[PDB]
Amino acid sequence: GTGVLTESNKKFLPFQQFGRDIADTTDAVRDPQTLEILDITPCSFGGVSV
Amino acid sequence: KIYSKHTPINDLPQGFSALEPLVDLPIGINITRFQTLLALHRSYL
Ligand SMILES: *[C@@H]1O[C@H](CO)[C@@H](O)[C@H](O)[C@H]1NC(C)=O
Repeated sequence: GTGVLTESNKKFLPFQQFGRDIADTTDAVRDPQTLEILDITPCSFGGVSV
Repeated sequence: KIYSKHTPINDLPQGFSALEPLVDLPIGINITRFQTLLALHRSYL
């Protein structure tokens, strides 16, 4: 995926890995190598009007 | 899949207590019957 990985304050349970929004799209990930939660946010984008 | 929960209570009680996922075991066998195991103590008398 393409996104920004940030620190999170979401209290994931030990079984929980992924995180999802209302769209059932990945919003957080728990890394196997280091057991920390990385919030995934899509990078900044917008429309350009001339 | 085994799910578990421990709930402090004062019939089955009211209210909600969601059972958290405890273990997923890759067994791959056919299961149609089950039985509970109890512990019994020797009397020594
Ligand atoms: C390697 O991964 C395991 C689980 O994925 C983890 O428990 C362990 O801490 C990792 N090793 C190091 C040096 O972080």
